[PDB]
Amino acid sequence: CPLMVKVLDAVRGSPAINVAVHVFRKAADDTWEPFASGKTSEPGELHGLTTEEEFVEGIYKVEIDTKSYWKALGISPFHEHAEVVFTANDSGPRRYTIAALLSPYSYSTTAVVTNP
Amino acid sequence: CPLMVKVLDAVRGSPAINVAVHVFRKAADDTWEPFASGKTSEPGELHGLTTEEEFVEGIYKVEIDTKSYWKALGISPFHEHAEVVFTANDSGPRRYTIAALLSPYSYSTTAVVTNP
Amino acid sequence: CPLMVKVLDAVRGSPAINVAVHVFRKAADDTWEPFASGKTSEPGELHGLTTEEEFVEGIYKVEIDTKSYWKALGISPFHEHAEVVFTANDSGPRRYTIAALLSPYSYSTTAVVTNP
Amino acid sequence: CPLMVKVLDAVRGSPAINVAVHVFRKAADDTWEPFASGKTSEPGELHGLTTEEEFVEGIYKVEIDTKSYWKALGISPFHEHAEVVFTANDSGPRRYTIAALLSPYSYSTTAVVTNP
Ligand SMILES: O=C(O)c1ccc2nc(-c3cc(Cl)cc(Cl)c3)oc2c1
Ligand SMILES: O=C(O)c1ccc2nc(-c3cc(Cl)cc(Cl)c3)oc2c1
Repeated sequence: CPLMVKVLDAVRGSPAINVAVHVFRKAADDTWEPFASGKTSEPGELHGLTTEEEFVEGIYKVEIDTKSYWKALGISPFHEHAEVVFTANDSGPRRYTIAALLSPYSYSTTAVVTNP
Repeated sequence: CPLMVKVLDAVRGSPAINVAVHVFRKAADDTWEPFASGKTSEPGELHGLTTEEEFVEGIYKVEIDTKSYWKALGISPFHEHAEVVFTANDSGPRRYTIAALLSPYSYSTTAVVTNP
Repeated sequence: CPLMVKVLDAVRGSPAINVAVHVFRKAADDTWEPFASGKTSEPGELHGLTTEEEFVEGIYKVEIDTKSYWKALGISPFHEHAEVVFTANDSGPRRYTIAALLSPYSYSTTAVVTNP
Repeated sequence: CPLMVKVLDAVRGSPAINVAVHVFRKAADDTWEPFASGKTSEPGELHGLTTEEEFVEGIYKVEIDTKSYWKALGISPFHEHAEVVFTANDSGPRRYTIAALLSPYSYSTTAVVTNP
């Protein structure tokens, strides 16, 4: 999979299930174009977002709807969403895991980038 | 100072100095209006962004130009920038510290919301 | 696997390979007894540390030798090691993933706990 | 103040107040000698732990009693405590801030090492 998202919950010590994720690609007119979307499944993972052929060089945005997640557990969170923005495949194709660790008033995000 | 920003470097164990920060407010029309900007000082802080009068309830975005910071150090970074999007709510007096901890392929952010 | 360790590198955006990990269990005389050890493999994972039958209730310590890792890349890190200490299986058997994200002057750790 | 400790709560977006901290120094004989302790104050800080005279090169351990902090809030935590182990080196004047960000199943820590 060229693009995978992994979300974890720091409060419950569990994968973050049913979290909505939207991915955008920057178009030539500098607007964000919709690229792919999905919801995390039971291990907190979102697979199947794109293919190698479609995932060309560009600037991508991964938006994680953290607010809906915390609201469904009763918590009013601080952030509206978590956004990760990066250039992808500018030196050739890579495989990208975007991971996020979520708390109500905090989040962390890292990237694991591997060369197939 | 209802709004302060603090930026730390996880690679060198130092405040992140000379980091550009821009702050935006969501307009009645769905777009981001420039609200305030600055560069972090020696203790990695940015003060004096707004006043109690102007800092009304709303949705705000803090953008931190992480990519120029790592490029200045000779380290190749993943993210184009770090963004923090949140709602500011009147519900007591409230001062906001937005803190960010930076690594080349990872960042963390938290909010410290106190009341004087 | 009842106990799995996952280590990531925040500087290179890669799994942390060949990291030594030592696991201890608190004995009845309040000393730390050696329980298991290993080195992370290519995806940054350490499997095979114990079995369900051997992994009884108790207090466990997972020590990750972060210093040797950073020294082998040329960096003098801040921490001597990263230690995670927790009670395990006190409500029945669980499966535990201990994850760590490493920078030279920082680290993060979380736990994912699942009920088989 | 060559040594300061700061503790933040990621669940409530607040300084972590009344957290017990103990500091240890590694003795010529491989054991941890008590060096200093205290409880965090309102801004989540612990000051006045040592002096420039006493704070000699060595290996130090900072232990943060996270488990009592979460139990006070009615939240079931994973870790028994958070420990930070590091070497203090004479190589310039150096003041150490040890910062920790706390969630029930996760914590992060960083060091801010500056020079006056
Ligand atoms: O690729 C996977 O399977 C995978 C697994 C566990 C993982 N744990 C982390 C993780 C840990 C901390 Cl403390 C902070 C953040 Cl942002 C991430 O990312 C993971 C990725
Ligand atoms: O030295 C201070 O005064 C001071 C202030 C705010 C601070 N916020 C951080 C912080 C942020 C994140 Cl996301 C993760 C971690 Cl571990 C730490 O450390 C601080 C230190």
